Amino acid sequence: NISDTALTNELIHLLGHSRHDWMNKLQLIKGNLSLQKYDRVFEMIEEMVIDAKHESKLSNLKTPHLAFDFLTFNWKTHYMTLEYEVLGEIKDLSAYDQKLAKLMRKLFHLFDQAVSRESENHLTVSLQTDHPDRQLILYLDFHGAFADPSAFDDIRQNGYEDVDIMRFEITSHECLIEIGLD
Amino acid sequence: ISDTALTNELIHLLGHSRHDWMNKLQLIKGNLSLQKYDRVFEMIEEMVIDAKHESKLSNLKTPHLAFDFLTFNWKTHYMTLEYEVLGEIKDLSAYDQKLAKLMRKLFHLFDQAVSRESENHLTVSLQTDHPDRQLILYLDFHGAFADPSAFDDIRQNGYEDVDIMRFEITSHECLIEIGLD
Amino acid sequence: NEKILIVDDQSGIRILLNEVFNKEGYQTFQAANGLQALDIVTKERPDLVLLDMKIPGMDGIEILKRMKVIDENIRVIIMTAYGELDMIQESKELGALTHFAKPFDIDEIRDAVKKYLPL
Amino acid sequence: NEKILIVDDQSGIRILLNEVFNKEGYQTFQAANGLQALDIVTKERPDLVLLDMKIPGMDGIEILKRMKVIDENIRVIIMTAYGELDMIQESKELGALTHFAKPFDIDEIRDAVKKYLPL
Ligand SMILES: [Mg+2]
Ligand SMILES: [Mg+2]
Repeated sequence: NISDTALTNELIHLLGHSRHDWMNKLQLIKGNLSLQKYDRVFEMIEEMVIDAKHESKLSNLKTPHLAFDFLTFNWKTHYMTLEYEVLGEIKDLSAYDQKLAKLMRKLFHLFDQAVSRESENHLTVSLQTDHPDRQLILYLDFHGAFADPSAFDDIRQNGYEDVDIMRFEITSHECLIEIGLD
Repeated sequence: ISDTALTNELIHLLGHSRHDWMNKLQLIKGNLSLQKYDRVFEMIEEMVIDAKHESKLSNLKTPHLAFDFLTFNWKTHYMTLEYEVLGEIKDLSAYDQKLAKLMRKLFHLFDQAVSRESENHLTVSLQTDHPDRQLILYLDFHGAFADPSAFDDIRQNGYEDVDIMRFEITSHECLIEIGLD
Repeated sequence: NEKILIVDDQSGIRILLNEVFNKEGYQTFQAANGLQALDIVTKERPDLVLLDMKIPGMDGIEILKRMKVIDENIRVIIMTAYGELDMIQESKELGALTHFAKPFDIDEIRDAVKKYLPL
Repeated sequence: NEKILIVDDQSGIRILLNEVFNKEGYQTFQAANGLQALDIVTKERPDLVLLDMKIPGMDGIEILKRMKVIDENIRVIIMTAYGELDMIQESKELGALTHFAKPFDIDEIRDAVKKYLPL
């Protein structure tokens, strides 16, 4: 057999990024390994291992579209860095793949119009499966600097489709969004 | 976004790459604890080099070939593939289809030829810097055979438009050399 | 004098672990693949076995299933990368002592063996 | 007393290099992004700059192009991963002294700076 030439070229492009990433992570390891900061190297390696853990959990929720969006986020152009975690045992959240993916794409887009570009913006998203009341909760804990927080006022007021925005605080440099789905 | 078919494949692949790096870290971390520092730097270098060839292969405008090599060890086979690109990169696109098909063929033969109790390894090198040929391919296998006869055919009747300049096969090794114009 | 079998396709890992249990005075054996392992188990009859799950050709679950046919009382600690929840579960149901996710601490793995291994 | 600007999105890398050029008694500065760099260049007017190519938002070529508008005599050493033949070439045409592929030797990097940097 033979896969489509379109896909074949995309996967090569992606692995290309993943590769570039790991070269940096090794840069970190090798660099500190030379400065003889051994204790620091193990620390980093553990961070890498953790990062990876969540990378696989996300890949095992039967939510490919979401997973793909998160896994490739930092490779596409954005004014903030995305980090994510899946808290709780894995679940077949497939019933929500399309919903979540679309939702995040929207939020990400708003942050892009909202965050400043001279600032170092970072956004952490956590997926909670272990919650007792909700089928699944999503936390977005951003921290950086805004240039137009107003971008959120709309969604802040009229909510969003069938998702429950339980919380949406926005301070001077941070933002905390909490979304429930059931 | 993209097609749901592709989206799922890429996740599967990254999955493998991830599993690999976790092993590479296992090696670094492991030796880092055994306090074999000099060894760690050595391994890191090996990783860096493997990576270099991974990138060169991805830059010869030969996607289909690159994809086959890049994903080989993730598919089921009775030998491990290692590859290198010797020489500056070139637009070998005119050969993508040809090479890919060729290697698929060879790989298939080795699969039926190699033994399964043995640790088989195959190294493929792509030479672009050759003066006489537009591109040469070397396959240096080392392991153990159970049915070397699998090659007899190709060894006698060659293969389509490719020039098999050499095809030695001893007791545990095999050396194939193929030229392309 | 206690026999320990290391089974991983990844060479460096075999070398690493081997050079570990020797400092503990263990009789180390190593296989790169399923069949090689099954033989070393038949002949040498090891006490403990460190089995990698992702091996090309014959995966851990398959060989762990075969090692059982030979010696039902085979002590097997599987090791693999996180995110292999399937095989990790299967191996447990098949008779695997415990497991270790790579990259594990060269220390705690050495204990788990001294633990699960008598005297 | 010689000024060196470190520009990389990756934090650990900025920290690493920063802790390197301090052992050489250099005045180290660091930016995590394009805009942050361009300011540090305007104000501090550094001597040598170590620029990462893959930075989210505004990539090295784009900022390298801008740093040039500010100070045409800006000494830039770009650093990136192998396989960025495009940017590596572009940065050369734009006036980048040289380049280093990650993961580079913490040693030769420190020399290339001492080299390209007067007294
Ligand atoms: Mg393995
Ligand atoms: Mg970077």
